[PDB]
Amino acid sequence: IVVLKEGTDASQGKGQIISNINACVAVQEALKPTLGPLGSDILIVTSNQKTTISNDGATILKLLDVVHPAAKTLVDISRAQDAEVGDGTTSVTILAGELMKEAKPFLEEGISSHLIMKGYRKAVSLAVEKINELAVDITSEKSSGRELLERCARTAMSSKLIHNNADFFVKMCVDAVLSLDRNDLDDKLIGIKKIPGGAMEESLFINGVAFKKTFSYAGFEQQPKKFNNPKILSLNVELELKAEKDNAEVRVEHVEDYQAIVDAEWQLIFEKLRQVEETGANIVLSKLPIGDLATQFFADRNIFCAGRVSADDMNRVIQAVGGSIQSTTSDIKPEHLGTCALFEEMQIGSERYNLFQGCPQAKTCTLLLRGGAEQVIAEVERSLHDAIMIVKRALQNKLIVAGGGATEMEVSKCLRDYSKTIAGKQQMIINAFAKALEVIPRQLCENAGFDAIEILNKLRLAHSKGEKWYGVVFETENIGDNFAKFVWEPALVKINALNSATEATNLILSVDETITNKG
Amino acid sequence: KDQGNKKRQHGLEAKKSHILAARSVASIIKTSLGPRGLDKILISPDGEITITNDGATILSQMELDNEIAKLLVQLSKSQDDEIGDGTTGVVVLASALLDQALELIQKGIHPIKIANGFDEAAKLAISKLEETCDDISASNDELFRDFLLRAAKTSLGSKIVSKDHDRFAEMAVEAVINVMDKDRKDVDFDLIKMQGRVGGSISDSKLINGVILDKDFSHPQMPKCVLPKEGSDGVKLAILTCPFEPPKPKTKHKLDISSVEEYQKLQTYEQDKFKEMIDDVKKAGADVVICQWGFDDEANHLLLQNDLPAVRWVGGQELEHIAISTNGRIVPRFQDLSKDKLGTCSRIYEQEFGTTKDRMLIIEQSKETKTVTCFVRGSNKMIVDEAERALHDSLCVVRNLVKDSRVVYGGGAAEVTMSLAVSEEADKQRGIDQYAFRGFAQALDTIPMTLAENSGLDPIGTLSTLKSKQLKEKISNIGVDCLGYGSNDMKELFVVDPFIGKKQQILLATQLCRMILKIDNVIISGKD
Repeated sequence: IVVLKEGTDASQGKGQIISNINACVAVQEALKPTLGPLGSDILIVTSNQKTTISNDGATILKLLDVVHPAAKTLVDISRAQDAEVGDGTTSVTILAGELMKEAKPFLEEGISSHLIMKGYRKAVSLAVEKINELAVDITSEKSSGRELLERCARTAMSSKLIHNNADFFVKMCVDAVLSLDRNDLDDKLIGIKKIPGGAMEESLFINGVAFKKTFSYAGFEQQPKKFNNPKILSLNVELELKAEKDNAEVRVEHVEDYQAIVDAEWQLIFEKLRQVEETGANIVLSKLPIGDLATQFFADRNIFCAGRVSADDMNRVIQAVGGSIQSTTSDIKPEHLGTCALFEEMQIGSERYNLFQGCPQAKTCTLLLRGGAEQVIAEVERSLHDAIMIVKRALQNKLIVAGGGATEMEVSKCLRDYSKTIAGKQQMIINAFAKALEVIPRQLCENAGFDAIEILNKLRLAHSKGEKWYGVVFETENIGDNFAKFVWEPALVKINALNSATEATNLILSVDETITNKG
Repeated sequence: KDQGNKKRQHGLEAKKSHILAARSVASIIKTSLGPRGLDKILISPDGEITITNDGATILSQMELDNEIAKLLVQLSKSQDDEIGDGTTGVVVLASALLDQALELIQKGIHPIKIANGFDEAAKLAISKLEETCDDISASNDELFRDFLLRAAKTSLGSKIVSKDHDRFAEMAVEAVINVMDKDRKDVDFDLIKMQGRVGGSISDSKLINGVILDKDFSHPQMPKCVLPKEGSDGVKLAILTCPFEPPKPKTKHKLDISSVEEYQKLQTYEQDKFKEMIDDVKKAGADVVICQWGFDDEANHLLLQNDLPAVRWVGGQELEHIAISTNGRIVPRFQDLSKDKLGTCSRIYEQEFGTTKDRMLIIEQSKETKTVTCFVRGSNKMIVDEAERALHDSLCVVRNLVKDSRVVYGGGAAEVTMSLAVSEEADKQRGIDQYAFRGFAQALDTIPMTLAENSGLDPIGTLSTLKSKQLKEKISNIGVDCLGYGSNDMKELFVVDPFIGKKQQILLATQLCRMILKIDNVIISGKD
């Protein structure tokens, strides 16, 4: 009659560890096509009904929301990969899951997982030491300031639809990173706006901030769109004649009183409307719509206004001209105003776009992209995001290691020799760790269409011949040196990946039982 | 969270399910691709039944949960803004590339090699069409409008327009010329207002430069025409959001009248309000008073003595359309009236249509405007919407013909010439591209075979017949017999498509085919 769990499912034993292994393979198998710049993209449909397609492991695992506890640990460690580094969230989960696959036959042989986890901790400790030996300090050495940024951005943009126009896109990509303080570089500070229509090579770089120009209200052919030093005013409240929401009940029996209450509704609005002119600002920006009466009164005094501007764009305006948002039109102070070097409304893409240009106080920028289709430009923007992260980390981190299979093979190469000196179960565990490091160069060839059998075996040949820098060429299929091909990643990525993947692996291998309470 | 209601398709069984799912959606509109294509019955969620062959309507009316098919809807959505006539053609062409891609997957070829194969296939086919294209406006202006007028007659032959098509084809030519400039050469469809109403026939549909508000002028005694007013500048009208009358409260009325004295006092307020409003019209020099709300009958009586015709109950969006044609402004109140804010037109009159009791109005210009209004009529609702969208389809063709003078004859001709050129160059490439280019040429052959299946002809026999005529003799444009003629030549038959339209059709089709193959995993959750 009595029950221990009161109907709360709890399972233990070696079968629970196997169930944790199958969960790590399921998460790995989903991220395998998303590994590498040429890797395939995953189709994810969230319960929010927003269909997204991306290859970035961070965004992928955040939108899946896997309830499985052992599989959720691989998601939590991927968010740590997005925190400590921010790049490589796809490879850290695949490598951690591969450690679960290589530890599966050891569980059937009767080898305890604690000796397996202890073997990885000694393997990573030797692996990080080899990465420090593979860390090459380079700043001005055999490279200039311009060639270091350009030649590294061309490789990230290679094998893409932008390959032919890459010469123009590297110039805007390098100038985008140099437009910000090299001490603190944030990808969020670089704005990117997609412009439908037009040629890809005609894209422009804006030093200031731009937005969509969502103003739908009539009164056009006025309010000149080109200003030299406009005074930008950030507004909150609603200046439209006929208001959005509220109202009032007024009972009057006279005809002159009918026109009076209509003029009263006008005078109450015109009061705060005239206070905008008393500030003497040429640009009026508000997150709420600016009605026909307001845009007409601004047209007579030659004041430009745009309503219903996104909040994300208004925050960049504050970071551009150094202004501030004031709630009312009365108390507006002079320091809340701001000014740019040039203001123009561009018709590029058969659509009107307001832009601020030449802001000396701007901590952010905006880069416009053009193309024949909105989906193609989105691929250009994401291929640019991969190029920005390489250019950004090049200045922030001067210690680099050869990527694209180069470093992955050298770490796996030496640990096979280090395992010869160690005897016992730890020898087969280190050999399994070095074998688990072979999944990274493998999936890079499988996702790009290259043959995994020939290229990997040929890579194991020349790399064993005394040259440590041989990677996998992503352009023309062959083995080659990525140090010459300029495939570069900082040493902190390879160190934090081996530390985070083994950590998440050690947390899952240490779980004998999963207790889930229902309620 | 919520492990249930989550399905995952990956690897082996995913690639086969994606192609067959896109094939089922494409097989819907295959038979609807052509001038002879078959209609479909579409039922709105409100219960209305409509019958049309338009691909933009069928794909939008169809509600589907397939994410791969949603990419097909986004494919036709982006091209509809660019072109609009390639809706059903791009999906069948993209699915034909998917059907050939599925065959290459079964042969052991990776999807990345297939995507890179179709990429080099498009770049080679574009260069072949760029050499064989011809120009129209490069010859003569009268000859341009000759080919321009006959090009609209071709696109209107698949619709009920075909009877009166000679009239609607001239409408597509005249409507574009007015919204375009010789130096700018920019054709914008927003500058052309498409408007239609039920009743009459398609023979009564005219083309007028101006706007029509469909109003009887609020009173029969007011004249049916408006004079220039003794040497004034055109005819000045007012665009206002307030009616001509004593204004009324929008909450409650409940006016209490104690005796006859209070009723006679409101007579003076109502009479003096009339004089204050009419004086604002005479000082501003305005002829016709156009307002958003109706007018008082006693107010219209004084307008008869002052020779001031008035128009009441005009929509807000209709008020903005007058300010575009007449270069006017929307004026909130009577005291804001000024000569610069009044719309300046040539004249205003009420035009009677046959015995119909509608009796709309027409505001004219007599000089080139920034907007035009296409007037469309029909014996039935669906007839009006068909003739309106068929004329809009011709406007999209004229827009591409002016933007790009390079033209090709596209029906059944282009897919064969593209296939014959790629098939010959497939042997010289010698690699994975050889299977990709051979399947690319076979996927292009789907379009002319589909047209032959919709016209009642052998898709295999007609396709090869078009090939042998373009090989043994010379490379030219010889298309499918769908419309009919003594021969299959598309030149003398005057069936033409824009070269920039054919290039964007084969581009976006190859682009999405690479995006569908770009997806190696599909994870779809439920609705929480």
